This record gives sequence, structure tokens and C-alpha cells, in this order.
Amino acid sequence: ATSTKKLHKEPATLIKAIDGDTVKLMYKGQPMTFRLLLVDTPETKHPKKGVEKYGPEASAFTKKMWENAKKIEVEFDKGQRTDKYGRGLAYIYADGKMVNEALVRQGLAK
Repeated sequence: ATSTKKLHKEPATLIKAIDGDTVKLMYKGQPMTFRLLLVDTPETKHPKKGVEKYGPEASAFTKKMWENAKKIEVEFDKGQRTDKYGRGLAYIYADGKMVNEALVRQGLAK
């Protein structure tokens, strides 16, 4: 049995809110930008492109959904640091539900 090293990280605060681009979290008293959240898997038998960017409302969840809904916190890192732009490595948890943002319709709105 291969023991997977899981880092028990603590939750952060609200400093910056963006649609998976750059969100600074209060870690050890210092803010750090982390953006790693991408999941696409529909409930249909054959998983073909899950939910897409429903809207920028996510940035608002950090206000009410952050204080009332399962807000952002850090758990584990991937080990890449840079995925899209290159700003820290961490997933933004919004109201305990991943906003899920990837691609636009089909090809940048065709």
C-alpha cells in the first residue's frame, strides 16, 4: 500500500476575488495568490465536458457565500505552482462548490 502524503492545511481569509486567476489567501499572516480549480464531468453516463463558466458571480460568493457558504480554504498542493499564469498553487473553494470554469461555449464564442 502506497501511503499518499497529504498536507493538512488550514483555511484562509478574503483578500482577492477573481474567476480563477489570482486570489490572495492569508497564510501565516501573509497573503498568497493561488488559483487551481478545474473540473468537468457531467452526471450523464458518458462524461463529456462537465459544467462550464456559468457566470462571474463566483467573485461575489467570496462576500456572502464566503461568510455563509463553504468558503475558500487550502488543502493540498499539486506540485507545479504555475498552471495558467503562474501564481501560487491552490484551489478556490466557493460555497463548498467548485465554480468550474474552462473553455467558452466551444471555441471562444463561435
